[PDB]
Amino acid sequence: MEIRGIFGVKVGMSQVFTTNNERLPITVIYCEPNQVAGVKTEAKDKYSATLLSFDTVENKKLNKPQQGFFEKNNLKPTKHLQEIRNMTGFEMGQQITPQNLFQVGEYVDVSAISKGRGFTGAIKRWNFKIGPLGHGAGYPHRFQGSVQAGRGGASAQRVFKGKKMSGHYGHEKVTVQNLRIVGFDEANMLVLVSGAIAGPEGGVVLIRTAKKKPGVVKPIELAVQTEKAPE
Amino acid sequence: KKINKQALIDLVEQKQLKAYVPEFSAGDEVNVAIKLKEKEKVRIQNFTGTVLRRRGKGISETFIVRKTTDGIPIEKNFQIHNPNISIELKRRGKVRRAYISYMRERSGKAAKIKERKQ
Amino acid sequence: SYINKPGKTSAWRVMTVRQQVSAVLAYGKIETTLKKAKNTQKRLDKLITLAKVDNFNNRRQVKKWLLNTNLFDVDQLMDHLFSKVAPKYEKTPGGYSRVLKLGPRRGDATEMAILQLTD
Amino acid sequence: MVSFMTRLNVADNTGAKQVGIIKVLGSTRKRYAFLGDVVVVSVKDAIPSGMVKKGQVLRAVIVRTKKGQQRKDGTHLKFDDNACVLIKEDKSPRGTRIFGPVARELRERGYNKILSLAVEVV
Amino acid sequence: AVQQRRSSKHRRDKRRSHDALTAQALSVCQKCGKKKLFHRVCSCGMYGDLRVKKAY
RNA sequence: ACCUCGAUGUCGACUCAUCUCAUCCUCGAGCUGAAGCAGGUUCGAAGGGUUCGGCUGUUCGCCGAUUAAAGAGAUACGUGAGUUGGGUUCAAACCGUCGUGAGACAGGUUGGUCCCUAUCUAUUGUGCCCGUAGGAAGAUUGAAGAGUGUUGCUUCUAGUACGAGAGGACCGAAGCGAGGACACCUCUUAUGCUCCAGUUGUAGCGCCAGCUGCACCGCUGGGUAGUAACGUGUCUAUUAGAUAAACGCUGAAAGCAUCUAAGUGUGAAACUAUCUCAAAGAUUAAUCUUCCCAUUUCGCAAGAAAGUAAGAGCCGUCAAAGACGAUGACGUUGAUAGGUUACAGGUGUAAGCAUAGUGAUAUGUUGAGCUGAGUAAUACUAAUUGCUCGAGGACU
RNA sequence: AGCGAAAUUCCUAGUCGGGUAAAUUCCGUCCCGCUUGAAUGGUGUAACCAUCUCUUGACUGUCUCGGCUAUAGACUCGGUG
RNA sequence: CAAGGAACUCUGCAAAUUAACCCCGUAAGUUAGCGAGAAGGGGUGCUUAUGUAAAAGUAAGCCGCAGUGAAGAACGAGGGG
Ligand SMILES: [K+]
Ligand SMILES: [Mg+2]
Ligand SMILES: [Mg+2]
Ligand SMILES: [Mg+2]
Ligand SMILES: [Mg+2]
Ligand SMILES: [Mg+2]
Ligand SMILES: [Mg+2]
Ligand SMILES: [Mg+2]
Ligand SMILES: [Mg+2]
Ligand SMILES: [Mg+2]
Ligand SMILES: [Mg+2]
Ligand SMILES: [Mg+2]
Ligand SMILES: [Mg+2]
Ligand SMILES: [Mg+2]
Ligand SMILES: [Mg+2]
Ligand SMILES: [Mg+2]
Ligand SMILES: [Mg+2]
Ligand SMILES: [Mg+2]
Ligand SMILES: [Mg+2]
Ligand SMILES: [Mg+2]
Ligand SMILES: [Mg+2]
Ligand SMILES: [Mg+2]
Ligand SMILES: [Mg+2]
Ligand SMILES: [Mg+2]
Ligand SMILES: [Mg+2]
Ligand SMILES: [Mg+2]
Ligand SMILES: [Mg+2]
Ligand SMILES: [Mg+2]
Ligand SMILES: [Mg+2]
Ligand SMILES: [Mg+2]
Ligand SMILES: [Mg+2]
Ligand SMILES: [Mg+2]
Ligand SMILES: [Mg+2]
Ligand SMILES: [Mg+2]
Ligand SMILES: [Mg+2]
Ligand SMILES: [Mg+2]
Ligand SMILES: [Mg+2]
Ligand SMILES: [Mg+2]
Ligand SMILES: [Mg+2]
Ligand SMILES: [Mg+2]
Ligand SMILES: [Mg+2]
Ligand SMILES: [Mg+2]
Ligand SMILES: [Mg+2]
Ligand SMILES: [Mg+2]
Ligand SMILES: [Mg+2]
Ligand SMILES: [Mg+2]
Ligand SMILES: [Mg+2]
Ligand SMILES: [Mg+2]
Ligand SMILES: [Mg+2]
Ligand SMILES: [Mg+2]
Ligand SMILES: [Mg+2]
Ligand SMILES: [Mg+2]
Ligand SMILES: [Mg+2]
Ligand SMILES: [Mg+2]
Ligand SMILES: [Mg+2]
Ligand SMILES: [Mg+2]
Ligand SMILES: [Zn+2]
Repeated sequence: MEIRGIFGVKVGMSQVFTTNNERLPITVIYCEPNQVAGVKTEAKDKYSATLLSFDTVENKKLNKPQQGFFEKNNLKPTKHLQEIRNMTGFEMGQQITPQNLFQVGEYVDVSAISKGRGFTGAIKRWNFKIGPLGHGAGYPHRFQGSVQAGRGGASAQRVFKGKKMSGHYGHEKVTVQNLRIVGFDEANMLVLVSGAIAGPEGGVVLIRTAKKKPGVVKPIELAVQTEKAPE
Repeated sequence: KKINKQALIDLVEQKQLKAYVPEFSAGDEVNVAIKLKEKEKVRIQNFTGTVLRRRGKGISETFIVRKTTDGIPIEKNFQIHNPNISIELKRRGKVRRAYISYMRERSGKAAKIKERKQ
Repeated sequence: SYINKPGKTSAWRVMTVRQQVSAVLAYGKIETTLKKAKNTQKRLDKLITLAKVDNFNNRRQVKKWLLNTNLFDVDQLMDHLFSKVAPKYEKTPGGYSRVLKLGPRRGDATEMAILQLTD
Repeated sequence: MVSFMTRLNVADNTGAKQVGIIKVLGSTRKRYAFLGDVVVVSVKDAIPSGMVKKGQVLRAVIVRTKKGQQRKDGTHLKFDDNACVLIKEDKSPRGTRIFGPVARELRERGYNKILSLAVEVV
Repeated sequence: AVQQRRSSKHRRDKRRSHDALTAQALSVCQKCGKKKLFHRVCSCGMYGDLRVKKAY
């Protein structure tokens, strides 16, 4: 469908009080003006997408093939390049900011790389139960759980593919859907998004149109303090 | 393109901070007027009591107020920079800590804080 | 497994830093492991910058770190620090000490490091 | 958060000094009961001049919690003891008075009689 | 648990295929010429232009 | 009595579950001795769910309170190189009973050692080498896949349909939840062993004051960053296609009738997609963009001697990462780490002095002092002036 | 005689009462005690028990339900093996 | 280790509460010896003064969330075999 996408960097989390008496936790995203580096058409390519360039950097910090591509396309040198599917209607070499893309309070989804956690066990990874601690116990307390499917020639006799055991956790792309934009800050180029965004502070963040609610925009307005100077 | 994250968070918080934000220490008695909203109008409900803690930096500044009604002690956590909430410092008291937790263990004549502070 | 060695406890780590910093202030060079020099450097720099005013409060602060050495006592190390070493670093914006890597030990292959006062 | 087999006090005039939770009514494996939740209970400490007798299984609604809960504005309501009042099918209190303060979460889940018979709502 | 079948002399070498050693990077000192492993003080105590330790 | 007595550990419980349908709930439909509500039976359907306790070693079972429901089985009556040993079944002891006796009882009771460092394969993660036919740096399509799929209550529709009445809807809409899942630390909490403060004993700094070592971090009250839930955000929708049961419209064989044979429909949480993740070692090795190779001689050409670049690696500083590799940032043309400076947050008015008191101590300087990781600047220190690998693309 | 569903009762999770929201265990009682019983002793009994069994107050990570921190391992490097 | 406090399990196994000294108070039963440290409670720091051979204690004042401020000190009640 008509999917709109922007890229930014998560800077932290705060809260804002709103009319109708709710305290809304928000995530703050620093969104640089993104530059459309390429447009790929359905007829000529077999699919349609828009690839932008963001997180600008000086030319001496970029490799020779990438700077050659940037100077060939007459674009600002950036070290980050990525595309979003089904993004159409933007001319090559046009600066795009979230103000032109999304509305004041429309629903969007956000994709980001999760915070790395390393080699974690079965309980912390698959929400497994811990074995009993008292009334007599054994060496394996944080046991993963018996992986027996069948013992004997007439049964599996093997661990089934895709079993739930210990392994790497974190540093993986994850998407949280139906997040309402709260406010735009043009001067600081700063986007406010309700809820919590995955990833460490300072990581890359992709804001896209929500596929569950594409055109739904729920109104939200902030509260103006009525307090006055001390008497 | 250097990003001072703390500064940007501060700007978002300043958008909705209050002007006065009266001060109070740990052991202080304040009057908190809750602007409860029904279908119509507002009923200003007072929650006068004793402060126990004031933590936070900006829009996330919170404080704890302890009250006692009919011998039942109730503790309530308010946000300072929250609309429809008005704080009025009544008595300034002397304490030797920032989180006076013993107030939720000591009661009666032993729950009275001497005045004065510096 | 039980009856294990006490180990690299937090108290042991603080005492190790105290001993190395006292020695490096007394002699001027320390030949230790690289990972221990990289931890003693912080305390060395902190002691030197706090000993730049030479008031009795600063003596009380330093005395919680200094230890007795062969070449100086705990009271003559005080005179050496506040009158000889620290006055030299009067307008240097930090970085009074340098850590450089020597070769590996014959019996451990751990990376040695010399910690010195950067003139 | 009052849970299964939790002893709590009764804030009404009915002769029941200590009451024990049996089931957190409302769904399957409902772990906890927050303010305004209805539970099935058994009277364990009662008095001779009381409407209820020791051992009866009855239905109650909680009004206070030691753990407390947080409202939408950000205020965290926290009492110092878990208390419940005995209610009837119609959602009407069994006692004629309510002792101490009660929360505002009752107002959302009906319980208008409980609020009108309380000393002061919070 | 123990091997119910003996491992041949071929599986052993296949596992050891990753046990090979690597040659540490070396450089030339700028005041005496002998080879020293990179980013470390030479045998004369002369690192760059700074006299670090007394000569061996 | 076919395998196993040169050993196949046997009940129950815990953890992890998977599969089948003869379906407990949710979903669709036919008949009803189906007015409505609630039922009974049959057909289709396995996507998800299918509670906590008292007594007993118990499976089973009875009982209590809930739920939409508390399904039937299989997997060595799954699961002890995963846990336990309550039960059975060692040696000890007693009761009832049998025996003249030593002893015996699917009779009862008390007590009573559960070993193994994983070689192969299976599986969860992460790497090196090589291939993808010039090399390298980027961005993609997606063959074959994996993950989730639960449901309740209230209000309105509407006291309308139906029904003497009592009672009480189908369809549809909104709000609030329980369980499960993903992510995060603004709020509330837990932790926070080189943080702050209070404080006891003892030994030291020659003594007072002030600190240090030890006593669970000595103890106690708080607590930065980080890690987490008990916390708060989101999901657990929707739609399209082909259908099962079932219902069809038009229609003959069989002038009627008839859902079917031709043609044309409707139709379920099942199936294929829509949602999330990963994916060209997919050797069937894909596509696009950019960059670098395009020498002198000898002869032998995907030949030699030298000779030509993009890039990568070794080494160093590291943490958005992390067992180790790897991932990502930087290496003087630099803010990568430490130090310094300023600040935030935390702790709670520092030492010294002066006053007051006989003294413990209080008051003023003083929202003072201190501070591990946090925020940002600053080359002061450490990332040296180094080494290695690496290209002309056969022909059709 | 005394005691009795008992360290004894097969039928049997015997009947009834008490304890619990709910009690094959526990306490009292009833007695067709298949097969109790008087020095292989019978019935009571104050004190005592690293004895067995049941109810209960405080108490707590036993548990709902798992989470954080520090060491020694495990993991990486060098030596023996 | 927040809320709950045996819901865990064959069983409160293990862990947790109490713990030293001084001052009050202490039941049923009994072989009159016991039960009994029963149960249940309170105080503990520092300074000044009074007390003594030394104390203990007594009175006033001061500080802290907490004063055998850390170490070492009994969990209890009831019924039965
Ligand atoms: K056999
Ligand atoms: Mg063992
Ligand atoms: Mg253990
Ligand atoms: Mg076969
Ligand atoms: Mg097989
Ligand atoms: Mg210690
Ligand atoms: Mg060989
Ligand atoms: Mg090897
Ligand atoms: Mg035969
Ligand atoms: Mg066989
Ligand atoms: Mg054999
Ligand atoms: Mg065997
Ligand atoms: Mg075995
Ligand atoms: Mg069927
Ligand atoms: Mg499906
Ligand atoms: Mg019980
Ligand atoms: Mg069988
Ligand atoms: Mg079995
Ligand atoms: Mg089974
Ligand atoms: Mg059989
Ligand atoms: Mg097994
Ligand atoms: Mg087993
Ligand atoms: Mg074992
Ligand atoms: Mg086995
Ligand atoms: Mg046994
Ligand atoms: Mg045993
Ligand atoms: Mg025997
Ligand atoms: Mg005989
Ligand atoms: Mg495949
Ligand atoms: Mg915070
Ligand atoms: Mg002293
Ligand atoms: Mg017809
Ligand atoms: Mg269809
Ligand atoms: Mg081939
Ligand atoms: Mg830094
Ligand atoms: Mg002072
Ligand atoms: Mg007789
Ligand atoms: Mg009798
Ligand atoms: Mg018995
Ligand atoms: Mg009975
Ligand atoms: Mg038993
Ligand atoms: Mg009896
Ligand atoms: Mg006789
Ligand atoms: Mg006999
Ligand atoms: Mg005889
Ligand atoms: Mg007898
Ligand atoms: Mg004994
Ligand atoms: Mg070690
Ligand atoms: Mg080794
Ligand atoms: Mg707890
Ligand atoms: Mg509690
Ligand atoms: Mg139980
Ligand atoms: Mg159980
Ligand atoms: Mg014990
Ligand atoms: Mg007694
Ligand atoms: Mg008896
Ligand atoms: Zn040299």
